[PDB]
Amino acid sequence: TKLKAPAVLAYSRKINPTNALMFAVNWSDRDNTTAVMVGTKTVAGTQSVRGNPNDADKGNIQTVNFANLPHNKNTLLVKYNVKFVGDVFKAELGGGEYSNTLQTALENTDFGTLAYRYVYNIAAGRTLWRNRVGAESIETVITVNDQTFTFSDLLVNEFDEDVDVAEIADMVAGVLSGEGFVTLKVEHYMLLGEGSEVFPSQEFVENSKLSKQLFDLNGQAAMHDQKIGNAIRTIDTWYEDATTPIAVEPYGSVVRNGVAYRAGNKTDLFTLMDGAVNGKSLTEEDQMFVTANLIRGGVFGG
Amino acid sequence: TKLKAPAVLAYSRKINPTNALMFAVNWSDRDNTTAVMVGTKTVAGTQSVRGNPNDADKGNIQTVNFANLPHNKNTLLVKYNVKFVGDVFKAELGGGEYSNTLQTALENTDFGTLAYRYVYNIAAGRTLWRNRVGAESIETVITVNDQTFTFSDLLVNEFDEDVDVAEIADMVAGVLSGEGFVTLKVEHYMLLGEGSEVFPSQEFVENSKLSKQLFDLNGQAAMHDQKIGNAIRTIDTWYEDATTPIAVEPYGSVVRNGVAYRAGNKTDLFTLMDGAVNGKSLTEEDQMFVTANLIRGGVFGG
Amino acid sequence: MRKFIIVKNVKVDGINAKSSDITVGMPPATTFCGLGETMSIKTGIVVKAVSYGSVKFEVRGSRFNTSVTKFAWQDRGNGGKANNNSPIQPKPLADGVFTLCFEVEWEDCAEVLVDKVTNFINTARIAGGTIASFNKPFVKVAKDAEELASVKNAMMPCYVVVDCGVEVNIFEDAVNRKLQPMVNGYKKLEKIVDNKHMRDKFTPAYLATPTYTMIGYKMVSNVDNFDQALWQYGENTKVKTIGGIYN
Amino acid sequence: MIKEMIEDFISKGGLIFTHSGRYTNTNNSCFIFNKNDIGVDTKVDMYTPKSAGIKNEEGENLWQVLNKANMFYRIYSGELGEELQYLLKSCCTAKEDVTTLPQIYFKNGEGYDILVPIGNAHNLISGTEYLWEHKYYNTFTQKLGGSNPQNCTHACNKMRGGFKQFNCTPPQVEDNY
DNA sequence: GGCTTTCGTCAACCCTTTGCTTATCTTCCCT
Repeated sequence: TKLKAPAVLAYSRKINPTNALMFAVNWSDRDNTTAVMVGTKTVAGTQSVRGNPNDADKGNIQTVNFANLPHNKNTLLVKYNVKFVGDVFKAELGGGEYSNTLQTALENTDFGTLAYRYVYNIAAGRTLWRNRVGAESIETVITVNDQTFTFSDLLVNEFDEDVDVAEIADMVAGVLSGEGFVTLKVEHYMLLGEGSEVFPSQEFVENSKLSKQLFDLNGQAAMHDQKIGNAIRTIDTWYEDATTPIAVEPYGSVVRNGVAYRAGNKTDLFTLMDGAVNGKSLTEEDQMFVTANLIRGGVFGG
Repeated sequence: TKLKAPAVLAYSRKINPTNALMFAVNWSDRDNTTAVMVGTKTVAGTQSVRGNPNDADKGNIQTVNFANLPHNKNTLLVKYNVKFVGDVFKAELGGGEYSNTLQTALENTDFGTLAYRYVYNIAAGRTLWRNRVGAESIETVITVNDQTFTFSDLLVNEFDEDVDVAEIADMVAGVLSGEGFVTLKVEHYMLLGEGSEVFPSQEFVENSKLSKQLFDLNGQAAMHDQKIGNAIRTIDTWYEDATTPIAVEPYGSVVRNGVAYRAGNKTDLFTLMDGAVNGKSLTEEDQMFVTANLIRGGVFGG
Repeated sequence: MRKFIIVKNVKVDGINAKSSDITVGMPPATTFCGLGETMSIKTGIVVKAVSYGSVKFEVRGSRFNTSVTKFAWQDRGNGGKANNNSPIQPKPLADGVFTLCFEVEWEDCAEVLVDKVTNFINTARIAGGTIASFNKPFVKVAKDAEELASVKNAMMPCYVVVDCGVEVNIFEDAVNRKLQPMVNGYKKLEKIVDNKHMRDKFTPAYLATPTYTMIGYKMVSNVDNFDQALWQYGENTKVKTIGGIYN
Repeated sequence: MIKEMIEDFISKGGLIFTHSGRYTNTNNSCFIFNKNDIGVDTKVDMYTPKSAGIKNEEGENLWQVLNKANMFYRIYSGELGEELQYLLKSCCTAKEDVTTLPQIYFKNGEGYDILVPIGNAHNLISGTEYLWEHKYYNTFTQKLGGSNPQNCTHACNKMRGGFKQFNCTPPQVEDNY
């Protein structure tokens, strides 16, 4: 009687950001874009470490990739292209029964709120991760379908109602609940100040030889699409004891805090999609969490 | 009476496509072909497997081959040729009794619809699964016998009537129903956008180093030839409860979705093949299905 | 007095890289000798030897594992199991840009010889792989030995196969002298008494185990004698070079 | 015990071979024992339905014990008994199947022979052992039977890590020159 | 009397992480 999930049931991602190239502009000269180059500086400090206090007096030489604004341009510009694709319910590897019953159990999902939180995370500048601190104003210009949309002051921890994010999110929800696609050409102008140090994505490297190795595209400082995609889907205010929005994982798990906000207490995604497939009526934000997982994608089987 | 099939009856592949080399061009300069290079990135995420709430908290580091457009070209070009080969009834391992009576039951195959669906799968961009979505405008340029056609907007899930694909299908059905060969050089111009991630063939390979390993040809992103061969033969809209075209399989079986649409309901290739040989009046659509299997080829153990 | 036709840059993809049970990679000289006798059958131009070189060649997969092929449910009687994934028998696939040079003897103009070889290659299949592209073949003749070297250097750039022979066995010398092993032919084990499940019922059939010789890759210009790169069907149910063992 | 094992093998399908098309296709089941290639260090393969057979006190099937210390050549030359030679040879048969196997034409002089290439078992087992022993890493590794190789072959059942085959890739030509 | 479907049967690893080669070039001479 229990409809088990397919062993290879997987969903493709539906929010596809590009790698976010960072340029340097002014708050006035936004047409003068010079690429933020990744430099490499050798930096000496103290050994630190929680243990081993005997070698505290010894130095610490580490070679670190840095990325800074030049001292003639005070604004950091971040360019990326977010592609919201539709058909979020057609599993590319699990189409059949389970997948399709999840679709019919998720037809009345509030796609407007999911699209609103996605477009707000793009619009409030959450895709800027550590660049936002020290920025005097973060101006987001989202060009949808040749549609300039300017945002100036949006607080990030809560999704306050405005008309421009909702205006973009109307057709973003029309794409997500239906078919087709929409492309958001996103530019972030941040008055970080003269010569402020910007924070790109850092590569994962195991061969070492360099302590911090920033993500670069032909040398220009850039951000990983995955970081932007994590920040776009940071919409999950529906876990147990929800204080801040977290990214949408199947387990509600962020790995910096070393916790899982939705595992071990029967609101991880697999339990909810098993309930929704097996005719257990989810609540509204429950369906929004499951549909946000399907928009994020992943594989849910075995 | 009751002419049995050969134990190891085999047919050769008659739609032979080449590997789809992926280049990067502009919609303006579509002659600026630039090998989309398969890059290798490393990915930090959260491990979210159906049975992993205990390990959801910890991270998950995967090295993954990616392939993205460069940020100065907004168009993905796809290169392949498709060689339609005649003698679709000449078995190379099966005997001259079952295969010839199979053949003489199959001159009444309307090859025009088979050729129309083959060239429409070529032209609509069916060979471009995850990167035909998110494309602002697709454009297929088919060059055959020094004569060139262009297709802008062809919906891929149904075969609507246009004179250009039918005009190519005239010579393709002439080759398939007759002798010789024909070759269509296909140029896919897909306006994905600036720095949009392209989707080459992933490989079924045990790789300790790379969790996801893409297909490259001299590093250049490429797609598998049998992948495009699966795309071209995705014409089967004639199975029981037919909604979408599936690939022409002997059992109508998509193992990707875990469902075999022509297995068990007496509409697979072998039951219709025995009905065609043993004088049972085969329907037109079952005739075209058996002919499409013979065009695809295969060995048939039994 | 020798005549050759060269097809340069034969981009072929989908090559059955499984040369044998213990060799996966470049197709052996039995494959290209089989291609040569295939044209001796379809086009009628009877071919003595073929010298083949590899411009490009990549086996699909990692550096230690080949990419297996997703099998399709094509056998008869296993419906019901067709919804699940088909079991995979090992057949590695590869891509390769080759340069072929066929010793032919011809008595007509070079244009009809080029057209016949082109019409064969348009319907040919190198090692189970579809010929993606190929340059227009050109005829060159080896009147003398300097002319033989002209034909040799006309295959530039390609890495041809030269035979270096078996000292003790295959594994030992592949580690020791570091040469590559490939199928130079087959060894007949038993006569086959059942011709019902075969291609012909009258052609005599034998179960075979592939014999191997040890070979090296040298660029065609660095090969001193072009006869050491031209493989042909020897009368030991094997293939062999005209020049013998490369020294 | 050894006779116990040879007879355990014989109650079952009972095939000992040096060449087979079972490695090419697991659905094939053609097993061929060539007599001329049996030497001192000739590794020898055997087949049972689903690789069945009892183990000894050290947890080994017949495939381990027949393949170390040249034990198969010892039974083959009859240092352990001529009635054991008989038992061994009762399992050493040539079973033939050509379905799901490659069939090519080889020129034999003014004619062709349809050769069906089957893989040498000694090549697979001894090559895997030697090229892992002699540190030859210019190789591919392939698990032959699939997810559960006991339906294929006793060597595929026991050597689950995969067989070593030669990486036969040629050197590439650099395009920029 | 096969014959075709589905369920039961039988298993168990020690792995290693780039080169293979390495490109087709001017002396005499007289017109």
